[PDB]
Amino acid sequence: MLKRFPTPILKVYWPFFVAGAAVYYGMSKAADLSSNT
Amino acid sequence: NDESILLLTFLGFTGLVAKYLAPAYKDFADARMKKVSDVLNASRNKHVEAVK
Amino acid sequence: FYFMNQLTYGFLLMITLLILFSQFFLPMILRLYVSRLFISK
Amino acid sequence: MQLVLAAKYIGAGISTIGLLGAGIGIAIVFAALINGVSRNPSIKDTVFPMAILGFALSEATGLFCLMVSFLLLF
Amino acid sequence: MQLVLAAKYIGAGISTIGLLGAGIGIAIVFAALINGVSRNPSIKDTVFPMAILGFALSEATGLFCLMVSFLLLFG
Amino acid sequence: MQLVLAAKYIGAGISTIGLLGAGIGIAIVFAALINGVSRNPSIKDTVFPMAILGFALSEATGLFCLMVSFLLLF
Amino acid sequence: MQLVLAAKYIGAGISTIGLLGAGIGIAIVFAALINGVSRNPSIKDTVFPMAILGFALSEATGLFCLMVSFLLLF
Amino acid sequence: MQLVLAAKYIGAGISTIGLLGAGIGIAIVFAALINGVSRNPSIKDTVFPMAILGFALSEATGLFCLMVSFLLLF
Amino acid sequence: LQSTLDNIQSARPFDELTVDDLTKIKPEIDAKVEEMVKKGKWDVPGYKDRFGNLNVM
Amino acid sequence: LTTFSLYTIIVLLVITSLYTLTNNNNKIIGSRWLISQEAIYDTIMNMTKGQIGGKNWGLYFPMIFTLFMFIFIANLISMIPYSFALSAHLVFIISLSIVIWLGNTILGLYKHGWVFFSLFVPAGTPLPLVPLLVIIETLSYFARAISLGLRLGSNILAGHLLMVILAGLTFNFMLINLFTLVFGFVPLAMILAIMMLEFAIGIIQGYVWAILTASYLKDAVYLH
Repeated sequence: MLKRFPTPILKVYWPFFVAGAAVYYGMSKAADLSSNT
Repeated sequence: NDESILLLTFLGFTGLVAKYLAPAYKDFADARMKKVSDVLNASRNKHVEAVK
Repeated sequence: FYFMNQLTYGFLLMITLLILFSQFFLPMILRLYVSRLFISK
Repeated sequence: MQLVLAAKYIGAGISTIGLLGAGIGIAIVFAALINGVSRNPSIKDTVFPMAILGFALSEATGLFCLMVSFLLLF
Repeated sequence: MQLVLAAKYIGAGISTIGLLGAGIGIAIVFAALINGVSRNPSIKDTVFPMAILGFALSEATGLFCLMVSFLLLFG
Repeated sequence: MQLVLAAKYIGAGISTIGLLGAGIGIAIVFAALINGVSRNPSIKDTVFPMAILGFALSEATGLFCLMVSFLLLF
Repeated sequence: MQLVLAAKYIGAGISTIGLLGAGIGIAIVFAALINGVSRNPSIKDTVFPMAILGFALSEATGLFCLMVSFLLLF
Repeated sequence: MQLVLAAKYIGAGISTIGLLGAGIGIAIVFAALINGVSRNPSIKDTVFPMAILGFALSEATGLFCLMVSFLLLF
Repeated sequence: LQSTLDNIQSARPFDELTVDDLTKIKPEIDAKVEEMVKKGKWDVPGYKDRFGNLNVM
Repeated sequence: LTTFSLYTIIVLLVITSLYTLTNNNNKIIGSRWLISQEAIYDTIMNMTKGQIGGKNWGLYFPMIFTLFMFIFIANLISMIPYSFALSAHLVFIISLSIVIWLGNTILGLYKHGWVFFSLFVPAGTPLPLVPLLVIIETLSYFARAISLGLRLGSNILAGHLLMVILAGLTFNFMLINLFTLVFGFVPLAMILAIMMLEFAIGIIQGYVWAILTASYLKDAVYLH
């Protein structure tokens, strides 16, 4: 039913995750640069 | 006002969404559980005469 | 502008859906597959 | 006010361009109708009314253009 | 203000011509319908509701151009 | 504030001109659907999603022109 | 300045008019794919990727028009 | 200088229209390619290259129009 | 074997059996799923023969 | 808690109460809800074979599924005239397209390295034609990524505003006409038609987004 049979969750999904992290670093500085508040 | 009329109209549309004039997916689903149930009658019995 | 609790949270949402699908209902669909497979045999 | 009426007339004239659609639409509809009726006379009775309806709809779009041009004329 | 209303008028008039594309789209849909029913009379029932759908989509695009002209006129 | 608004309206109109191609395109994709299913009744399930997808592409194309128009409206 | 922005707006609007061809092009590409699958259903798997390739190319044309329009805007 | 840059923007917007022709052309090339390949699966290997090159420089024509628009902008 | 026939006639949960109960009745049903993922046989055939894929139109 | 975040919480509240909160029949059927998602699950699973298949289609299946679920749910409840849908900004749809492309290349650069640059020259286009094609191919890679994000969000914005603009006209019509009848139900009729279109387009554009992001994954994993 919800019997957890292990499947790839992080083993092969790393590239998009590290891409997201590389986005995040800079993704907050873009708002800081264009504060306009 | 105008906003209240729009919600009432979609509720009528949602009422028409309720009908779909005997929706196909209802019968498309109806064909499924019978198909699912019937094969379990045949498949389980298939090994029943295996010991028979 | 506002990104903190949405994009990181978006990937966390994808991870949660990944769990609740691939660990729960992919095994469920597979389990019914193999269940009826052994029902025939 | 002079420029207002001037551009109103200009807008009506440029809105009348839409009749090109009605014209070449009835054009292609009747061309297909001729091709179909020549293919076999049996299908003519079934195909003519819907071709007429398509003509009516294309010229209804043309009439919409004409009406908006009319609003930019009176 | 006068030039603003004048520009609104001419912009609406130029935006009207989407009904040209709507009419040609519905015309070509009906033309393909005619050819299909003539070649295959049996496929007529299968293709007619689809043709109504395509008509509706093309005339929706044209009518939306009409409302764009309307909002340029009155707004 | 006057001339800029006027040119904004004119640019909006001459960008709304773009939906012509989107309509003609969705219609011709669907026309090809009609002809293909008429010639081959068995390919309907194979070709219908493809033509619907092409429809969505051309409609999003016209909607892009529409958005370019809106950015010069509000 | 005001005339500069006005011409920016009208140039963006008249840059928008180059994507009707992109829409018609992606549409005729998908139409030809429908026709080809009608003639040759088996070759559909081999022939499909070129449809998306041509779609991407024509969309690239349309967004080149977008790039001109947007650089004219902002 | 105001009118000069204004008309430079207008000219760039008009010039970027070449992508319409580029897209329509590459799409008719793709349409003929698909029709021929479906009608002749064996011809695919020897009809791929010049079709690729042809729509490539058909797009290069629109690229030339885009470059004219670029020089008008800058 | 006669008791097996009497066993099967009144013990047929063809509409209410649990797959986890199938795990309990045979650990092989449990066992055969883990090494399936680890060895890389992600795709599972043998389904469309019995149930259609149920594709939407 | 911005409008985006609270909307995102509402998304997951609906997500769990379709298939996670039935879980009682211990069968493949027994609830028509289950038939609903497995239909969608099967349409994308076979699509995963048809587009990503050959070595690792099932490996990358969930991202296409999760993204399709994300777009599907975000487009369902988007018609009500007060639907402040996705903050009326839709900037994240661009962001999703950007991160999807950016992850696509890193996978390409990781799995191919310098070979990823050979993707710009599929079959022919010799040295005289190499610079022209690599310019078209590389610019295209930026091109359809940004186009994918903007087209979905703008049309949702376009659909939402054409809800309101036509609605205001109906308010004008029903207030001015005294005794006639054909002034407000026909504008109501278009409202009924234009709402079905917006509901319809969101469904396919979610599918189109699913097919597209699938299409770019092929190019990253497989060089052609």
